[PDB]
Amino acid sequence: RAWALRELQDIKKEIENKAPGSQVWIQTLRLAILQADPTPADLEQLCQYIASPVDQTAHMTSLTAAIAAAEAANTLQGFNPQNGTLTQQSAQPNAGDLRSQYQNLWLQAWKNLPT
Repeated sequence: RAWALRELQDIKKEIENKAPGSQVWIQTLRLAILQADPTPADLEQLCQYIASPVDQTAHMTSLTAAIAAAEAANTLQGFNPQNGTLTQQSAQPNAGDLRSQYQNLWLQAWKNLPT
């Protein structure tokens, strides 16, 4: 696991007075992502602390479309779909370059929330 319970609680406390998709909210997550190198599963656990189910749903719909858009546009570096999805491949330790791309898309998808 990328974060201990205390670190999840700390990220949560720092962004509780911030709107999802706002500058400070995104920047706090960007910093936490850079420091801990989370997998899609660590990020899914983090979402339970920071986002309401309505926001998780909107975020995951936005992220799914972004992965599909990046794949159709050929913008992913080192992505072979024959070895599985970006989500599945980002879960493996040695796959840091794919994981780093997932993390960026996961982060940008918070800006693109229907409001």
